[PDB]
Amino acid sequence: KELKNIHVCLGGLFVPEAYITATRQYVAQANSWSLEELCLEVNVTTSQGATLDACSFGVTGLKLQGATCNNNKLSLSNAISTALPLTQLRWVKQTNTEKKASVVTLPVYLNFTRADLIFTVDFEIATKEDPRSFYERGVAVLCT
Amino acid sequence: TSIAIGSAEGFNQADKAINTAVKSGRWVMLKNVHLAPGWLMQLEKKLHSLQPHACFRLFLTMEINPKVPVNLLRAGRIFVFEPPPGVKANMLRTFSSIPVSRICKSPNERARLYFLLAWFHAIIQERLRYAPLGWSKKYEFGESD
Amino acid sequence: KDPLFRFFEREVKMGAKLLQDVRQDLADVVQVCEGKKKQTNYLRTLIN
Amino acid sequence: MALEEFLKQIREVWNTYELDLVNYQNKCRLIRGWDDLFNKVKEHINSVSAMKLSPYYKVFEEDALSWEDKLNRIMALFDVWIDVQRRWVYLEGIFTGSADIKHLLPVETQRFQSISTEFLALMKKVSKSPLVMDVLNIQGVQRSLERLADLLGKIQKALGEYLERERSSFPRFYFVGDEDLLEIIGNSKNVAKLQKHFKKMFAGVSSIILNEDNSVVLGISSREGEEVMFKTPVSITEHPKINEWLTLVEKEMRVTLAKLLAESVTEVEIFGKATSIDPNTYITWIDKYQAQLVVLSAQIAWSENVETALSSMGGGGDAAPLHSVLSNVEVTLNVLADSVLMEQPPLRRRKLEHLITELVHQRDVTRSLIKSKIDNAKSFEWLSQMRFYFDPKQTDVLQQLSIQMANAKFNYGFEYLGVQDKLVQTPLTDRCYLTMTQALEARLGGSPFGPAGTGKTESVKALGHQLGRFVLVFNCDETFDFQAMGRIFVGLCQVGAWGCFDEFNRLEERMLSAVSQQVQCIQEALREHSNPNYDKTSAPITCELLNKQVKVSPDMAIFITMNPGYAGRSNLPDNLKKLFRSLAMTKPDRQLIAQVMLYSQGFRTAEVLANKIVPFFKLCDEQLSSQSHYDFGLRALKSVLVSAGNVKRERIQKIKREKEERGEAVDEGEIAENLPEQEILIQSVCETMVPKLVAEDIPLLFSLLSDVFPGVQYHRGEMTALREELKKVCQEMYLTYGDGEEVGGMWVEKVLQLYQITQINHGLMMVGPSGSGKSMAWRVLLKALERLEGVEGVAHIIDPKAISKDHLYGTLDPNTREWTDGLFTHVLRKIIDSVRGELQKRQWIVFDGDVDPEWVENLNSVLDDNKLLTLPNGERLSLPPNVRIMFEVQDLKYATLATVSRCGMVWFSEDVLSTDMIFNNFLARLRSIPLDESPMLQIQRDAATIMQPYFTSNGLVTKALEHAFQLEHIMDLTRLRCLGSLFSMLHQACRNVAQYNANHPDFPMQIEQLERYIQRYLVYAILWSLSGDSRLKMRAELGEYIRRITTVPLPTAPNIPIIDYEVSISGEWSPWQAKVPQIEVETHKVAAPDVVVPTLDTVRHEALLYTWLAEHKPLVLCGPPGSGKTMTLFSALRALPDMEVVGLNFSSATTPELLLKTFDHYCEYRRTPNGVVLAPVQLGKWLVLFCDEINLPDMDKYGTQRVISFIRQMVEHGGFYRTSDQTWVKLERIQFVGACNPPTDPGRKPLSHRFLRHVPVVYVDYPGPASLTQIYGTFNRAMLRLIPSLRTYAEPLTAAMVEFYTMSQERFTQDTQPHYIYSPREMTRWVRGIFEALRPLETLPVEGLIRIWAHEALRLFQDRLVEDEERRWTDENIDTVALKHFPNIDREKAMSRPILYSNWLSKDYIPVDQEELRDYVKARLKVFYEEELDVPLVLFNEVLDHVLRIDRIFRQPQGHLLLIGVSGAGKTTLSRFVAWMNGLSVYQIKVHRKYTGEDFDEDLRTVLRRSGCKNEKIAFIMDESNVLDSGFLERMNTLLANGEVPGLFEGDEYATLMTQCKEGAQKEGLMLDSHEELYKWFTSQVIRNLHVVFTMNPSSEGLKDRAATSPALFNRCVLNWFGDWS
Ligand SMILES: Nc1ncnc2c1ncn2[C@@H]1O[C@H](COP(=O)(O)OP(=O)(O)OP(=O)(O)O)[C@@H](O)[C@H]1O
Ligand SMILES: Nc1ncnc2c1ncn2[C@@H]1O[C@H](COP(=O)(O)OP(=O)(O)O)[C@@H](O)[C@H]1O
Ligand SMILES: Nc1ncnc2c1ncn2[C@@H]1O[C@H](COP(=O)(O)OP(=O)(O)O)[C@@H](O)[C@H]1O
Ligand SMILES: [Mg+2]
Ligand SMILES: [Mg+2]
Repeated sequence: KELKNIHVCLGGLFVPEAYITATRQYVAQANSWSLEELCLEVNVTTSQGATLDACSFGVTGLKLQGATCNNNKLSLSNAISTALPLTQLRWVKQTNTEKKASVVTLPVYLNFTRADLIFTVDFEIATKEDPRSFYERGVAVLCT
Repeated sequence: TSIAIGSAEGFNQADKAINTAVKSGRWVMLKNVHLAPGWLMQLEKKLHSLQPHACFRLFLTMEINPKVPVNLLRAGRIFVFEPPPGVKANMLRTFSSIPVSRICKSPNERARLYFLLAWFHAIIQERLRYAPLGWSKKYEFGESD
Repeated sequence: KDPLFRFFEREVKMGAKLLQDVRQDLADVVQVCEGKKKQTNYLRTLIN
Repeated sequence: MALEEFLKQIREVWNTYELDLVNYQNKCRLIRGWDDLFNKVKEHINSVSAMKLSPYYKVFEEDALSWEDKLNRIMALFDVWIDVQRRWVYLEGIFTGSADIKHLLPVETQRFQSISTEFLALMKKVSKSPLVMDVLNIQGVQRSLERLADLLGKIQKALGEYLERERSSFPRFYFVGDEDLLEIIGNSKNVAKLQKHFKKMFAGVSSIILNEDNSVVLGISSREGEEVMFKTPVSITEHPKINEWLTLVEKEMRVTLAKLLAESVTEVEIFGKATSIDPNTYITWIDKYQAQLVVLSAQIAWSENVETALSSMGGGGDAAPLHSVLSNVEVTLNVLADSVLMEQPPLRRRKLEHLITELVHQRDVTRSLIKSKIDNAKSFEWLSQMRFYFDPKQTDVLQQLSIQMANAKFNYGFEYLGVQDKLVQTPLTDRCYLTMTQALEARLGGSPFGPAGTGKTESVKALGHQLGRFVLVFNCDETFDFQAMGRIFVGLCQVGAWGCFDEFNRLEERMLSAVSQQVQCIQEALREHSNPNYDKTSAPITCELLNKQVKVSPDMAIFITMNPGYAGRSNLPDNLKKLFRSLAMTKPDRQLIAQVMLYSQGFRTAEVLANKIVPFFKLCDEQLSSQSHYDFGLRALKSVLVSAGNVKRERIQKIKREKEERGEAVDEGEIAENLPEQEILIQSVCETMVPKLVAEDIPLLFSLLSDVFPGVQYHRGEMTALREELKKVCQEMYLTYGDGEEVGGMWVEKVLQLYQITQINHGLMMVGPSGSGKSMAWRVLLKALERLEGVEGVAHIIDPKAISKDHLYGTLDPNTREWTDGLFTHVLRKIIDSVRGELQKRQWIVFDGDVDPEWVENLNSVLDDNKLLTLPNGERLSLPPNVRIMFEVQDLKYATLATVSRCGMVWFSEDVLSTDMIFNNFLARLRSIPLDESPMLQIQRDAATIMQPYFTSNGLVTKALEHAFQLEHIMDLTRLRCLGSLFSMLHQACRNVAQYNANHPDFPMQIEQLERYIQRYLVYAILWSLSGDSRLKMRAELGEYIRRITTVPLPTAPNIPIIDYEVSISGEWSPWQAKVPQIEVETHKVAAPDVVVPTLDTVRHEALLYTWLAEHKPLVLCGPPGSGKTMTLFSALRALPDMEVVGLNFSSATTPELLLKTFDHYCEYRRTPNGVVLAPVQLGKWLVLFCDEINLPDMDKYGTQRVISFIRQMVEHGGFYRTSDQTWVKLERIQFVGACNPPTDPGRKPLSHRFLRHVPVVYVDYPGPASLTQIYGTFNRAMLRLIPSLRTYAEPLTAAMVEFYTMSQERFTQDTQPHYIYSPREMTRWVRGIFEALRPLETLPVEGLIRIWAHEALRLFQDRLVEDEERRWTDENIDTVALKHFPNIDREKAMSRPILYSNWLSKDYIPVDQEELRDYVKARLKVFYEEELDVPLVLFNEVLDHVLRIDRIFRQPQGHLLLIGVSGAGKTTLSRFVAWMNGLSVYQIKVHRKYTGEDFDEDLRTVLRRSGCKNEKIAFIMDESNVLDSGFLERMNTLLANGEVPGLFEGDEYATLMTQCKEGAQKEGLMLDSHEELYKWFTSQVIRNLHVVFTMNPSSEGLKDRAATSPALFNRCVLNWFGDWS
């Protein structure tokens, strides 16, 4: 039971993608859902150690490149990197409600080389910022 | 006469082309000469003891390989071809390479289309200098594109 | 049955095996540098 | 009385059986009925062999031998006659049909006319007496056949230029091999023999259709049986020439398809624009027209319907008739889906699946058009799609159809494609179609790139098939040079065919650059063909290819498929890359592929299943452990989906069968509704993915299956009838069979899994560690399938790494451009030809060896969907459906993903074959197979009964095996190496009992004595088999563990280890020290090369080697150099009089050629009815190949040693392959023994675990200080008997020798310098040096003996030292050691500063003064100037020392010198000066710019002839600069050690050498006549007459490099470090 409620550094894992699949398997088995029906949603909380629900998993060490996360809203920044305090990975059913027109799919690369892609995160933008501007400025998420 | 170096008969065509051109005065270009460094040393020796035609020119295409003979580099004139330093230099190279007649055709809107193409090509090529941020890998966005 | 235990156990297995190999290799390097054991082909590569 | 009856049947059959003759064009009567003749001989040979089994065979033994001989002669005679007659048939047609061959090839025609007349002469002789026995007794009929076969072959290879001219007439002949083309031209009259060659010239034409006369070509047919009837049949009588009527057939092919398409388009227009479609009418139209035309008509109808709808929508605000188009597509799709759900003929079913696949794409496109609101036909959303336009008003039928995509305009080539597996039109495929069509319009090439299994070459073929083009796939490798690629382009230019060069980057970078020139000019010719100003009535478009003007067809295209980042591939030049448009095909749209295929196969839940199986593979990829043999890409999904359709069909056919048996109910709807489609998908997944899974990954995948497919379980259907077949086969092969959880249950499951992969994949791979049961699994299955199905199983086992890649696939001659088949190509071609019915047998080509991309990617097209072996000469070999390509490997660490994804993997973990299964196999064979060839069997059965309790699970042997793995050994431990050594030793124990029974005929062994001997020997064998390759301390550690756990009686010595005891034949433990006496060596035999002082180590190792050698078991001695491995082996071989030993010295450049040359000299190949047998020339003697440096041969970048792979195949399989004719050669009476330094030593590579499985290893360590005192104290005692006064000093002399040797061995090691190796060999030379000095002297005081002792120490331990402080240490410690062991002596008299000994100033070897020596050398140097070399020298002290060191070596047999020092130091000048004084003749090789390996061989033969035949002493001085190639050192390495080179003298050189050797032996008065005796005398003379001086610079890295390239330089040559002048 404690293995579910530990905060895991994705960069330090030997195979980070197996953890994401393993958390996906646990949620489906517990909720009697099919594996393919599960979808991943991202929630960044400043207070590390916050309580995780039945389907939320906390991953730490993630670094945000070229953007700052505030109230789960991404904003373009002039800094090279921005540390994410605690990323809560939640597995939910697919509701196919289309995009919100302010949602950008950020790649989550293992490292700064941007060679191996672990998964993708669907963050939402704040204010009047352009989702194209995020694409042009190379905004991404780094595990380590 | 253009010859690609790398085949046994390719050296024969290179020798025949050079022997004829030094008298007729034509141009001979040999590409990928860096793949035959041993034959390059013989080529440099042959060129040193030679009295070619005034209009004869020999072009050697290589890839800045560290195995290119030093004596060949000293004997010949070196021109280094690389990505242009910036957007302004990138667009100047594009506009110079394209013939003036091609840009100026019957539709007067063709010129602006070429300018946008030149600007677009310059932007993506300059983004390659920043490998992780500009792209995800060093793509080969070159003249062929 | 728990998928998380399956993953975490596997990570420990690779980690422990790599930890033992690295520590044993470093201990051998100390022995060679101390003049207490003979240098082998693999130790020459590792030390180099 | 049955034996008479069998002989009566054989006699009557052969007295009446007549050769069946058929008239051949009124020229002769050819033999017909080949299969019946061969089967009769085969069944009669087997019957005679079965007759030999009966105990009453002896009375009829003689007569059966005659029948056995005659049957062998009959088989041998007609095994060649079938090839001679066949070659004559098509050679006669070429030399008679064409009236022009007599001029171009006049001499070749003359040879054939002479050969034909002789062949026709033999026709009448056979026709007169058609009886087989009569034609068998014809005088020299066999030898006449061998010459006729040889002569006919000579003409066949002499027609290459004629065939090249013939290929120009019909350009499709460029893709037909030389032999097949000769058959095509020669057998033009026999059109029926041409049906097997149409598949190589046409995309889908497998055979042509002819009338009863076989003179008019009515049409063509495909492999699946689909037939196209020509509108105007082609008459062969009107066009007799083969190329003339073949061109008409090809032309009529396109016209007929064009006319049939127009009729098909007219019919399908009714189905289009129709709200309701009658299924009966639609099915009739589908069955009426060909598969490619049915799909094409649907595309034309849909595109016209969409274009019409868009034209109506051209008003902008009008309605949307596109809904009507979408409605018609969906109505048509529903009819197709309904038809598939019910049973259809196989050809109609494939047509329906093709229609569903395209109409799904049409439905998707129409939905996209409706969604995006396109109202204009010029909109790019419609223009970017592929559109088909038909013009019935066009006069030319070939131009009626136009295919347009974006701005690219194409015409249908109307090539008959037969039935091809259509791909799912995914968005990635649309991107591929758009990009390649843009390249075609720009006249550039296509370059799809990406990882393995992304559907790149299939997409290119699909696009080519979409345009009706002939697409040829070429699997490119480094052998595709400029000429091969250019000739391929020439064929593609003239034919008008697409070239898909997959793995194009595997060419060399220089080859890729050179090829770019040919691609550039082809594109330029294509570009100028597109100019509208060009008129087809003008001159045709031509391009310069291979110095010729080649016409370029407009339909040509070049496509290259590449994997950029994979291993074994090169980097393309930039100028080549600009000629191709590249597309990144990385992520295939696999979700749509699964959905469409399952929908077309009849699955009702295709959308649900696709949404479940596609994520499942992704989850498996991201969850399962990373293994080298894991692939869950599109190919793994493709195999599962294909299996799902097959499993559903067999289940539907199954369910129908109970229903008709149980009652009368055949309803397709009810069966389809109550069909567990989700169970079917899991069955395909389990049958394809589970076998590759490792033990830990099976629960993960099963958990994934349960979560992806909840509530669905899979029960593996029991393959019952196969299991009893496996059980019977396992019983006959002494294997263990088990069911489920029983013993051997896992192994049987692996065999069943392996059987399932055979039914699914044509390419298999068996991955698993050594000794996991891989070989036994496929061997048992192959034999069991033969019993179960009645189909004969033939296996071709090939070691791909034991031979070069040229010998595996074949080579193209650089000059004559003639193709020579390789090992794999010859085997595959023989099966394809099916001359002896190889197509009716189950053919399994097993690759037992390492896999690397250099050789395995040549099989990429073979293991792909192409199933085709493409060769650089343009020839392609289709893989027969009965042929399986199997790989038996231990790992896939070096294989790329291109080949892993291409095979079905079965994983054999080491736990599959448990230890008790191996114990059962050993015990079963012991109780059944006698060791002698029964009293011997009874001994084995009694011994097996005694050993039964110990050979059980958790028993003594198992516990000892487990403990031995914890101890470390000199080499990596494997289970079978210990078990294999243990089993061989136990066999010797049984032979020991048999010998005792023979030695005591009256009183044989009883049960009580046998138990004592066997139980004690088992412990003795266990200790020496598990700890044989370990140090002495861990030999006792294993003995201590055994003592703790065993109950067998053991020696009661409180401290003596069990390893020091042996088992007497009486069944009692006896110490090994009882067999070690204090011998007294003869004075003249002091430290002789063959004298062995017996110690504890020597007696134990000799007995151990005798046990392994007597069983002819390969073995390896491991230890530090000079330990005694060669000494121990030869001593043990002296106890075996029937074994001759041949020494081979391995080096870094050692190849199997070294073994082959030894086989040529010492063995002979002989033809036997069972095949080729390689046996030693001497009868009754076993040849022992002693390889001294097995671990030095270089291991390539893929972790394989070719010579080690050669031996491993040649030890495990008992033979090798002769690359001269691709035949299997089986060894006989040939044994192998290896020696090596520890693998941790520099330059030593660890041996393969597969090789080490069959080869036990014994560790021979350096003798200890106690042993060294015993060995050399005996030598000193014998040597000092020359001078009785000095006999008292023998004990201190040995102590001083041992101490200084020990101190030097510790002070100087290989860490400082590579050559700082000190061994008992230095001690042996130390004893010889003193003995040789003491021998001439009648008397000598103690001081003189110590001076000799010090002088030898200086020459042995200080000459090789580099630094001056090392030499100073040796000088000081020599004084201290001598002063300690020898007190109260005159130190100044014995330890005078210059210790110099010479025989120049006196008769004997006595100390010399420096000034007297300097005067003598100066006087000799003066004379040396006028005589030999007029180069003045300055004499200093170091030169005087050096000339003495050179002189001492020149006075010794096989005395080779290695002088190391800076250039100009006088090394060569001193060597020449000393050789002149010693009478040697100085020889130096005159190297120059053009000096090559052949020149070095000529020089070596000159030296050996002078020094071996003429008895001339020669000082062969060679410099490191003279080494111009690695072969120079390889020849020198063999000459330095053995004194001979195996392959130096061959052919006329060998014959001339024997002539000279006979004269030389006569001049010596020796009675030598045989070649073997003469060569032995020649080798002995070379050893004692040739001295080799090697001079090299004192480099650091070069010195270490020479230690591995030429090991004999540091083991046979005395090293003198001249260095620089101090
Ligand atoms: N089912 C079985 N029952 C009993 N003994 C077996 C069985 N299968 C294999 N063996 C024995 O175990 C050993 C394994 O040999 P095998 O050729 O099957 O192994 P392998 O995995 O192919 O080895 P390698 O990697 O050397 O090719 C042999 O001595 C063989 O006789
Ligand atoms: N018991 C022994 N009796 C006599 N000589 C021995 C004995 N043990 C070792 N030696 C000496 O050790 C040397 C072994 O060298 P060798 O067998 O050629 O080494 P390797 O087998 O490694 O090539 C021999 O020269 C031999 O004189
Ligand atoms: N002791 C010496 N006194 C004078 N000259 C010497 C002496 N030793 C070598 N030389 C010179 O070295 C030259 C020959 O060099 P050589 O012995 O062939 O070189 P290496 O030792 O590399 O084989 C001669 O010309 C000779 O003059
Ligand atoms: Mg391919
Ligand atoms: Mg095997």
